[PDB]
Amino acid sequence: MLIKVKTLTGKEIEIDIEPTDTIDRIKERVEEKEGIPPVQQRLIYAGKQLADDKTAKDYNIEGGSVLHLVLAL
Ligand SMILES: [Zn+2]
Ligand SMILES: [Zn+2]
Repeated sequence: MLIKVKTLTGKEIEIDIEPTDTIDRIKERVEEKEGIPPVQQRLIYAGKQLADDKTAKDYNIEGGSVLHLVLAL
């Protein structure tokens, strides 16, 4: 399922993920496309920061969902 990750500079990154990916795996797919290290990414969805060890499925993320990226390190 394809999701959008919006940054503070207004960039909108399309990332195709698996519903079974952990949020840390999502950060890694973000790193493969854009080069931003996973350790510096805070991803927000449903008004809260997502935990690395939970799955997209755990947050009920769906096709077309928009996550927000804040840089943090
Ligand atoms: Zn997909
Ligand atoms: Zn927004």
